[PDB]
Amino acid sequence: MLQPKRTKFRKMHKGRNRGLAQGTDVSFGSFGLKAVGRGRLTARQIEAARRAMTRAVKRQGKIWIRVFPDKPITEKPLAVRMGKGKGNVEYWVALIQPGKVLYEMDGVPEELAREAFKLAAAKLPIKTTFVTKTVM
Amino acid sequence: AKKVQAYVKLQVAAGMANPSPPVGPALGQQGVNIMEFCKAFNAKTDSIEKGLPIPVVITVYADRSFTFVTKTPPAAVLLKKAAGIKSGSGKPNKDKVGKISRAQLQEIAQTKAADMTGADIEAMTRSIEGTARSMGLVVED
Amino acid sequence: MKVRASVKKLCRNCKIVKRDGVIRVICSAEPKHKQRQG
Amino acid sequence: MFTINAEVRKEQGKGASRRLRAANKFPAIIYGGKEAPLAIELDHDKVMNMQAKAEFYSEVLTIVVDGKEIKVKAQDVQRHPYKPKLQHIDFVRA
RNA sequence: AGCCAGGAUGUUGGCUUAGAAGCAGCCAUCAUUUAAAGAAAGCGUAAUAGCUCACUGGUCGAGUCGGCCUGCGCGGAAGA
Ligand SMILES: [Mg+2]
Ligand SMILES: [Mg+2]
Ligand SMILES: [Mg+2]
Ligand SMILES: [Mg+2]
Ligand SMILES: [Zn+2]
Repeated sequence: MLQPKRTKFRKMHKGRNRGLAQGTDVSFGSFGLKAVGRGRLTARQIEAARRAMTRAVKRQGKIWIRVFPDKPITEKPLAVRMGKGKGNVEYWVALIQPGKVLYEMDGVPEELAREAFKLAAAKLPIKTTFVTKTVM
Repeated sequence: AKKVQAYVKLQVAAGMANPSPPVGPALGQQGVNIMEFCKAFNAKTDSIEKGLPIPVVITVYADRSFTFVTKTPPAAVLLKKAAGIKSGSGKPNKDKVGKISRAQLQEIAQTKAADMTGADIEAMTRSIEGTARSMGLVVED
Repeated sequence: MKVRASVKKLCRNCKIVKRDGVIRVICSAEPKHKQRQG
Repeated sequence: MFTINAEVRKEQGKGASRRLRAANKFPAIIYGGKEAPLAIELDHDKVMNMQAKAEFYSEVLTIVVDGKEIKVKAQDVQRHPYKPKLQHIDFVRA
């Protein structure tokens, strides 16, 4: 699973996920899986999908992962009042705006890259679409 | 040459007629005999050799036994003694295993006056060239 | 028959049909393929 | 050989360009040379399919604004964030 | 689209094969008769297989196929 190896601070303000996505072009492979919606991907999420696609293609071609967690999420357990301090980090997410390319890949037939991305997509909380490399 | 009316093929080698170990019970059942599998067997087996496998017709109508004129020994049979290994596969493609040559198996399958495809006889040359490449040997053509 | 949100062709003998307001899968080859409620 | 038709833009800025795209035309621009740049407006579908052919980005295309013919090369696109469509184009008058 | 034909030859394919003859096996995926036909599509036998398919002739006689941008709908939908 992904997460910072280390960070300047344990916890972050909740923040908001407004805006459109930077990193919108298949810029490392031939095909990409792009975010069409807004939301959070969790490490397990990213990984569940990563597996899905990696196995679809077998030990073939290459893969990149453009998004990376770095956003720590805390929770309060049950039977606890409000307050008395910010909760305990339990996992990491990456904030996803629409447009984000999520995973790229090459070294495989388009059709396969599609199948593979279709599969990983099913593991994802947000809508996605198949994209392709472009001149310019 | 009309339709479906008796014919099979489950043997081992012409140098042991009728075998019970490999084919056994299933060589005489439908107007076909496990005993008579030798009379028309050696109607010209030994007349040539007992060191080559050959399957054959059956042809039946309800008659006592069965009439089945024969033809060729395959071309995979003539790669054990006359063109390399006796196993065959080896490690079919991890390494080239064994090797052959264009001259080897030319005449061995050009003799085929009872089987083959290619009015051009150079054609059914390469139309036997593969029953050696089925084990992925090596091209010394 | 199998009933559920996503219903799909499974064989080449599968067919999709709508009867009343209801998506159904109909397979001429395999009863296990018969679906409803798509 | 690639031929793109284009009106010039009777107005500019965000409101107008949005209104353009809402209407299935998108805005673009031409510059380079000693002439002033030209606020252009292209029809979406037509320019789209054109740019699908790679030749579009390498070849010298010819834009056509009221009768006159401008010789250009595609310089930059701004594509939609996730849809098969163009939001803007830079053309280099060359 | 439909209906008539064919779907062959190295080759029953050599094959860590007890038996496989396409078939979980085994690796390759080459080769000839052709209009075309896969060491491979199939329910699948003790192994044959019997029987439809990917493919290509005939028939028929004008449209047909499915991705893109989009409007409105449909299923997904169980409570006192
Ligand atoms: Mg009813
Ligand atoms: Mg405004
Ligand atoms: Mg037709
Ligand atoms: Mg609905
Ligand atoms: Zn079915």
